[PDB]
Amino acid sequence: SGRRLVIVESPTKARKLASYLGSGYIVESSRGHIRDLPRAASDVPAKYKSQPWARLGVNVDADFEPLYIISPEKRSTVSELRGLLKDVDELYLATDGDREGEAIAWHLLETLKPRIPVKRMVFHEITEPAIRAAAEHPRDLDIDLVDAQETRRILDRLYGYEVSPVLWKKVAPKLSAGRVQSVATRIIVARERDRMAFRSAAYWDILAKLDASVSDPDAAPPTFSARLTAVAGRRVATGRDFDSLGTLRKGDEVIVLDEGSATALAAGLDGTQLTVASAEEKPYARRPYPPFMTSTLQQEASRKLRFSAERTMSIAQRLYENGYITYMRTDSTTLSESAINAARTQARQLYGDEYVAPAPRQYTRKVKNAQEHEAIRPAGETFATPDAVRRELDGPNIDDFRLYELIWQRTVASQMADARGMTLSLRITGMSGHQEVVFSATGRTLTFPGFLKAYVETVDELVGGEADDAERRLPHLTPGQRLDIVELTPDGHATNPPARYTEASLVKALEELGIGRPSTYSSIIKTIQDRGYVHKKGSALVPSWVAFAVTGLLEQHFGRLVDYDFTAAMEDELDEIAAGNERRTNWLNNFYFGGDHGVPDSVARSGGLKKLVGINLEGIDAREVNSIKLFDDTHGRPIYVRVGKNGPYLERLVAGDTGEPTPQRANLSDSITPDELTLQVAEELFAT
DNA sequence: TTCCGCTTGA
Ligand SMILES: [Mg+2]
Ligand SMILES: [Mg+2]
Ligand SMILES: [Mg+2]
Ligand SMILES: [Mg+2]
Repeated sequence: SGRRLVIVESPTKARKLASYLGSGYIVESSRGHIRDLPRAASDVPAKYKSQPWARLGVNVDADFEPLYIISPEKRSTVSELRGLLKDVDELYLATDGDREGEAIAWHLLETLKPRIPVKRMVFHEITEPAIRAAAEHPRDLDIDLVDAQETRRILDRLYGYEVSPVLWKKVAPKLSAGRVQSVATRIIVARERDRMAFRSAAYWDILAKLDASVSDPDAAPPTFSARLTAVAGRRVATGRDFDSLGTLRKGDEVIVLDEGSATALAAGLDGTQLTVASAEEKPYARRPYPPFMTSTLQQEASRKLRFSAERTMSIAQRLYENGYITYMRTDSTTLSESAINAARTQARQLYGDEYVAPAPRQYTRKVKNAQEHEAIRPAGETFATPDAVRRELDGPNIDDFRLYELIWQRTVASQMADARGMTLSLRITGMSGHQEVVFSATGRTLTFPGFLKAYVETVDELVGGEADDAERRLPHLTPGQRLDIVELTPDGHATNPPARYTEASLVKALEELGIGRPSTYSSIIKTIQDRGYVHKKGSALVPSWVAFAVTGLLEQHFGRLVDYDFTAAMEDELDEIAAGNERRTNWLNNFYFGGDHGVPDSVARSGGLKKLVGINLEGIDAREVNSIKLFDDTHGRPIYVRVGKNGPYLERLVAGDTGEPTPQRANLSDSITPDELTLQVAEELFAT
C-alpha cells in the first residue's frame, strides 16, 4: 500500500511506536542530532579551512551562515536512513516537539534530501488515539523555531570559541569558557569567597529544662526544653543577628551574652519558678511533593541514595531502556490520568483509603502554554511492584532498584492526602533576681502523616535543617501557669560560614536561575571537574585557583557573559525569534557587533562581543589578571596567588638585601582549599 | 586548545 518512514530520536520509542503502528511503517531513530558545527579545525572541509572563520564555523561576515557537517559518530546512522528513504512512499519527521527537536527534523531534511512528501507531527502520548491524532493532522516545519535553535547554537559557539582564547593568553592554555560552565564555576567560586571573607562570632544563651506536672499532673509531656530569648526587654542575639564579619546587624537592639554573663543569669535564677506568658497554637497542612522531574530526581538521589549526577542518570537510562520508568530527561511534573488513577490505586492498597487524597492532585509548571513531556514515573498503566523490580534486577548493582523505589514512592506520595498537624509558640517569663528574662520554645505535632508515610524528602548534608516528619512535642499550657526550673545550662555557640555546594544544591541553583537543561545537569558537573575548575571534597564541590583566575578575569572584563541573569535574558530574546518580531540575523548582528537591544548592560550596548574581545587582547595585563587577591600580612604587604606553568603558586613582594621588590614565593597544592588558606597557613609554607 | 544540547552505543 504505502511504505512510510517515521523518524524519532529515541530507540525506546522506535520498538514502542512500531507496535502501535504495525506493518507499512518503518520506525528508526536518529539518536539525537545528526549534524553539528565542526568541533575542531580538522573537522572543517578542505574548501573552508582557508576561510578566515574556519575556527568559528560561522560566517559572521555573511549574515551568520553556519557550516553544518555530519557528526562522525552519527555517520553510520545517516547511511541507514538514506537507504530506507529510497524504498518508501512518504517521510514522517516525528522528532520531539521542542526547539532542539524541530531543528533535528530540519537537519534530517537537509541531510536526507527526500523527493517524497514530508509530514511533521509530534508524538507525546504513546497510544493508538494519540498516534492517529497527530498523524491524521500533520503540520509544517516551524522555521522560526529552527532560526531560534541556530541563534542559540551560534551564540554558544561565539561565546566559547572567542572567549576561551582570552584565557589562553591570560591564564593557561587548553582552558575553556562557556555560557553555562563559566557561570556554574562563578557560583562555586562566589561561595568560596563568602567562606574566605567570613568572620565567626561567639554568642551564649541558657538552655532550661522545665516541669509542668506540679500545676497539672495530667500533662504530656511533663517536661520540655526552652531557650533564653530576652533579658530586660532586650533580645538575645542568635545566628541571624550577626553578619558575615562578626558584627551585629540589628545594632542597638540585641544583647550578646558571654560565658560569665550567662552563667550569672543561670546562677541567680535556679530555685525560682517560671510563668507562662502566652502559648499560641496554629494549624498547618503540608501539600504532597510534586512528582519527579530531572532536577528533583538528581537532588533526592544525591541526598538519600548518595548517587552522583552521572550515577543517577546512568541508572535512569537503564530503567527507561527496559521499560520501568518514563523519559528521565524532563522538566515537567505532570501526570497522565492513567498514572494518576494508578498511583491512587497502589497507595490505597498500601495505606488504605484514609491516606488517599480525596481530590485529583496535579502539579503543573510553565514554558510556553502547551510546548511542554511529562514527569518521571513508573511506566505503563499498571505500576510494576518494587518487589518484582527487586527480583528482576539482581547482581551487585542493586542501585537500579534503590532508585526505582524512590520513583515508585515519590509518585505514589504525590496522589496522597495532605499532612495535618499543629505548631506551638510558648513564651515563658521569669525573674533572674533583678532582671526580667523571657524564655521561648516551639514544637510541631504531626496529627495526620498522610503522604509522609510513603515518601519524605531528605535534608541536605551540608545546609542542614529539620525533616518534614520530625515531631517536637510540647505540653498544652495555660497563660499564667507556673513552671518549675529543673535544669539550667548556659551553652555557648559560634556562627558558621556558608555551606559548600553539593551536586544536589548546585543543580537546584542552576534550575532556579534557568541555566542548563534537564539533559545537561549531569554534564555540567562532569565538565567543570574535567576542565580543572571544581573538585569534590567527599560531597562538597570545592573550586580551584584556576577557577579563581578564570572567573576573576571573566567577571572583570566580560561581566555580562557570566551574569546569572544572562541565560535567562538570552532565553527571552530567543523566544521572540521563535515567534516573529525579531529576526535571526538582526539579533546575532547586535550581539557580535553592537546595537540598540537588550538590557541596559547587555553586550549589544557594550559594542558587541567582537569589540569586547579586541580591547582585552590589547589592554589587559595577565600579571594583574592572575592576581587572586587574598589579604595583607602583618606589615601590610599584599599576598596574592598566581597561576603559572608549573602550577598555582603563592607570591608576595618582600624586601631583600637591596630592598624591594623581591618576589617571595611558595607552592600550592589542592590539599589546602581556598577557605583554609589563612594568613597563618600562608606564613607557614612561606618559611618552609 | 575551546562551546551547548540532543541522544545512544563505540
Ligand atoms: Mg529529544
Ligand atoms: Mg542553646
Ligand atoms: Mg495542640
Ligand atoms: Mg529582543
